Amino acid sequence: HLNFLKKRLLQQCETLKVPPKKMEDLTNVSSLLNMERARDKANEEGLALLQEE
Amino acid sequence: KKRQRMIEVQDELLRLEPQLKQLQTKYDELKERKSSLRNAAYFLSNLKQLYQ
Repeated sequence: HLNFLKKRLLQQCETLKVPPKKMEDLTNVSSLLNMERARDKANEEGLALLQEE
Repeated sequence: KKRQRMIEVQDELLRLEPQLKQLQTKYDELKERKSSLRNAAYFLSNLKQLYQ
C-alpha cells in the first residue's frame, strides 16, 4: 500500500505544474545563507570602515 | 557609492593639501618683510637724526 502511495505521489508531482521560478537544491541553500550572512557582515564591517575614514 | 565617495574625498584632500603650504610661507615671508622694513625705517630715521 505504501509503495502504491509513493508511486501515485511520484506521478502527481511529475505531472504538477509550476511557473518558471528557479528553486535551488534543498539541502545546500541553508549553507549558502550562512555564507551570505557572513558576506553581509564583512560588507557591513567594510562599510563602517569606509564611513569611519 | 562609498567607493566613489572615497574617490572624491581623497581627490579633495590631495588638492587642498599643497594649498596650505604656499599660503603659509607667503604669510611668514610677508610678516618677516614687514617687521624688517619697519625696523629699517626706524634705524634710517634715527641715524638721519643723529647726522642732523
